[PDB]
Amino acid sequence: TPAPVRYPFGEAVRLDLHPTYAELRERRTLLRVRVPHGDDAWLVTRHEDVRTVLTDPRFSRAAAAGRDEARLTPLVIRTSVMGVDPPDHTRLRRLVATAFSRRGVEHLRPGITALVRRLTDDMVGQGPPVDLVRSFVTPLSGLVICDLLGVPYADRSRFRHWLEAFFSITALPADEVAVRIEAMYGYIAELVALRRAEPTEDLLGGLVRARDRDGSCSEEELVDLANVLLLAGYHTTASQLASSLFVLLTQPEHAELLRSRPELAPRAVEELLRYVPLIAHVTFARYATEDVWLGGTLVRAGEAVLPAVPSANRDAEVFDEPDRLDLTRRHNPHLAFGHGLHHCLGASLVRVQMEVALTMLLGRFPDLALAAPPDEVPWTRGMQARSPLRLPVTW
Ligand code: HEM
Ligand SMILES: CN[C@H](C(=O)N[C@H](CO)Cc1csc2ccccc12)C(C)C
Repeated sequence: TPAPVRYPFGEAVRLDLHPTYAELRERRTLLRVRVPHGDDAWLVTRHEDVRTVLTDPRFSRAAAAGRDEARLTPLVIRTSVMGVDPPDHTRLRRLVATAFSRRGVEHLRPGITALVRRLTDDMVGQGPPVDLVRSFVTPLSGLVICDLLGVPYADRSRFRHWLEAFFSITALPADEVAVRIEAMYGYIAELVALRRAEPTEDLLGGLVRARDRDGSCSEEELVDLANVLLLAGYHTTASQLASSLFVLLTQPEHAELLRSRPELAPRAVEELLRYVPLIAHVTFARYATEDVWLGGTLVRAGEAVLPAVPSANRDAEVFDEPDRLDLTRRHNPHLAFGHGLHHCLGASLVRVQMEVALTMLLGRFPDLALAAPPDEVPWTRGMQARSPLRLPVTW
């Protein structure tokens, strides 16, 4: 076992990838690394190999609960269906799958479309400049998940505070991170209480009923599913949307090609998920439950692998000219939503939310450009997902 390399390679800056990722794919070897917290790990950079760590049966995500899990975050996160294996993974996903399928999300399309129109109504009337994050990205992603889940979006001034603590690598101290985590779990319980006495028609009303009526999940399990879907919908989705809007505003002909022929939106959304390296560095660690040889390494039983999914999204044996954004790319087998068993549940909700939002922003604002130099756009740091802090625009 080699001397561990400090991981992450450094602060992930803007939408840039550190050069070591490209070196590692070509070497075809895993990098023994020492991460800021938890066990030592093997970094996985190749697409062909990150697929294996993300979904192979010999790689466990539940067995990471019995370890000081290799991570960037100070405290280990209860990750709901993300931190479990079958059978519990099947049992937990079965309760939210149909509402997050392609069909169920298509039923949501008029509301997202109607909301995007109401948000773009707001910008049209107010005039430039607009911070697209405050006035478009956050309300659309925030109102969408709050409505589907049943969270009052009108309490966001309260859970946005706790929400960020779940993305923190270095931005928050350990005690503020744990304090925020408990506060969010308490408020989520405040929401589940209301569904016992006052059932609701939303994702939240339906899953408490499965707990009380079917015993399909535990109370901690119920709170876990509710928490990760608010984290994912309210923040992870907005980060990808603000990042994708930043990409299109700084490479404006790609914005102009999508605008002039808008029927490229499904590929353009897929390409935007592939090209933007949303993950600051790696996704959740897996631990081998037996020996798996990959990346020139015999990963032994109990050893951690860290999936560098954005590096796998630039893999040249898989995507041609992968460092160049191609909104017209037809076959786009990227891993921005994961791969296999833990493939992103809100995969379709992001697609419908992204394709509807980019198209109308372009359709309604054809002259839209950044109001500050692309380097002057502030970005989040010490967080698990990349996003601009603001997106000042003009049109
Ligand atoms: C652009 C926005 C998003 C991106 C890029 C994204 C990305 C991902 C990725 C990469 C994974 C797999 C992690 C792994 O395999 O280790 C995943 C799984 C998951 N996603 Fe997302 N996500 C986004 C938004 C959402 C939304 C809106 C929801 C639901 C409201 C959601 C819910 C989930 C859940 C529950 C899992 C765990 C699924 C499982 O464990 O089987 N995500 N997501
Ligand atoms: C796998 N999804 C990640 C995510 O949304 N991560 C967010 C912060 O890391 C929200 C989150 C915390 S636990 C958990 C469990 C399942 C889904 C989300 C979360 C992506 C950044 C790759």
